[PDB]
Amino acid sequence: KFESKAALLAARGPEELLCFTERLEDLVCFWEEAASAPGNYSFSYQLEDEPWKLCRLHQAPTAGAVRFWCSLPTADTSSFVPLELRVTAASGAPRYHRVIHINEVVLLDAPVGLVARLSGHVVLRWLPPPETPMTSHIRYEVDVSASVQRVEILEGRTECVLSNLRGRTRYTFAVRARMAEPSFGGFWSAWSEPVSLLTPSD
Amino acid sequence: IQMTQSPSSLSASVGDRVTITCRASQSVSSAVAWYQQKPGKAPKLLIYSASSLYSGVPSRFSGSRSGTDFTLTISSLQPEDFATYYCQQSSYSLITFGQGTKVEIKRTVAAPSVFIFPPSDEQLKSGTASVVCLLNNFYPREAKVSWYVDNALQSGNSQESVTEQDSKDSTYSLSSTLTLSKADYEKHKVYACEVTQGTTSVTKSFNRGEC
Amino acid sequence: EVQLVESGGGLVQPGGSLRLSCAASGFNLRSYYMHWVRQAPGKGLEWVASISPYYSYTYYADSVKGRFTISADTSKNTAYLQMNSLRAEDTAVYYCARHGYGAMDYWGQGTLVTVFNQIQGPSVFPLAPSSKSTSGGTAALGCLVKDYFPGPVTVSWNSGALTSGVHTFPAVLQSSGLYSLSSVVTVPSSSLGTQTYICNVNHKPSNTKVDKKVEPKSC
Ligand code: NA
Repeated sequence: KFESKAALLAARGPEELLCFTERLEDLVCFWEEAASAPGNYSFSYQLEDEPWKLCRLHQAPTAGAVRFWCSLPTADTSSFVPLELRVTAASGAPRYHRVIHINEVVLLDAPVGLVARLSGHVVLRWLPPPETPMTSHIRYEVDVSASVQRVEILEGRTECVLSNLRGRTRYTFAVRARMAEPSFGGFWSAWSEPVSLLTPSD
Repeated sequence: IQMTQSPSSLSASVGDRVTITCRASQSVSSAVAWYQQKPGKAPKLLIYSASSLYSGVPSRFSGSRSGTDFTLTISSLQPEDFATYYCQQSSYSLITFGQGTKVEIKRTVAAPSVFIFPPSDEQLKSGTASVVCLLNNFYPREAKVSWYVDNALQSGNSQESVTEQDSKDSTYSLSSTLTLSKADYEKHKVYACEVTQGTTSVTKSFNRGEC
Repeated sequence: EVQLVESGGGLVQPGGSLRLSCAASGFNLRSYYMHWVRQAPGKGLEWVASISPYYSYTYYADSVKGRFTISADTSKNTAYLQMNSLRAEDTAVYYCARHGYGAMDYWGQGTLVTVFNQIQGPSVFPLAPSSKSTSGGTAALGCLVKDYFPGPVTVSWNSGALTSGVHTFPAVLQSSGLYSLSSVVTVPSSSLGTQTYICNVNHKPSNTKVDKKVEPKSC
């Protein structure tokens, strides 16, 4: 389930060090480059005022883009803790310099279990992204396509009544997921698998 | 990357809520910190990551971010809070501080005792004559001090110096030293120091020779 | 456990050289970012330089580049700032800090760099009180420390015995290029004929120490 989540992100630009956590007990930071030279870089990070440490940088191709990443161990991926991050060239010029609270960089799985059913308005219902805790804190957003109306939902909801719909039109639905709380932020998940439904006579 | 603090100084009373703002210019990360500095002591860290309270900093201190405006707020001022405050930003290689904010005490107005000191005869033998005006233990600091030599207004030959707030009276003291040559001093009679503060002018003076 | 101690500051003629030291106890220095920050007298904070852990990557401020060089001796657990081609404007208190929480958490006490051209001792004149035009509830006398350079002069009264109601003003640079300050004290008018009042001015750079008796202005 990894590659996609990264590929999703890297469209967030090369000026920011892309970083996310999967179960708040991990951290992965990556950045893509070009393949013409590879380059020598030093990933240094500090947690609080503990001594700075170094992170082993690994290389990989994507096709012909090359991606450098580095994983952070579970003990020093506590939440609510300012964790600094520093990618530096062997020349010494800093390439990124970030401050992430690890609680703030979550990337959730796609929600599963989406169904729809109707005379009146339509009831969508679905399941929170599987094998992710804190299911009572998820944010979801749906997308009524036919042409693109997005209905926004908030903490802990797994259904919706699609008021103000149409008739004699094919409709497609989907729901994404993200953590949303005062101490919970991150990027939107990938869209759930879509469910289709044809409206009644009008 | 230019960090611009406002205000540079403000006066508040004990128990007041006071908010200091720090304006960033370039795309500024949320690596902003807030510092306290009291006279002669090193800077003391208060807030980091723009909102997190450093261990041991009282709950009154808070940080918030509103885009390019970073604010430090003290919920209810206590006497140990009146100091100078700095915001700090780290970007990629560069670290900049704000121009600094001095928090001073609002106190009930007290008008100064005004004293005028004629130059000592010792210094008159040196060809320069310093005439000294003292404004002792007053508030607010904003005050007008004017020099009159034989009733003729002096301009550009005096300098002022002001203490910081007294730990007991929370007042100020001011000096205005009028520097003029012996030859100029010996050809005039009445030296007058006029302290004006609000609606009130108080002029202390001496006559050269009267002991 | 963490303590930062600095040394090597002092007086220096323009263009001369100083090496500042910052001795760190309570943590390993190779595993931390170290910063030099200076505070001009009565001015704000100004970042000067940085050094990175494990690679000793130096980063400087454009107002310090070329003339200053930041360095570290891992074995001595000490970080050094060498300042060459010193300028009059470099006169300041220089601190060394430690990176923590995204900022500088542990600061040294600071060391003072004074860039002087010519050292001049101070002259002290009496701010005599009146034995006739006194009353004013209490009376006020002082000392005028004039025409000294560089800073600082320190004033005390009665060798430390007199402290309350003493106001030793901040220095002002006269147009002459030298500094000048005043120390005033308020005292009971009844004591003017019984208590002797001595201001003690110390100006270390000229190694001068003056004990003046401010005495009522009689005739
Ligand atoms: Na008036």
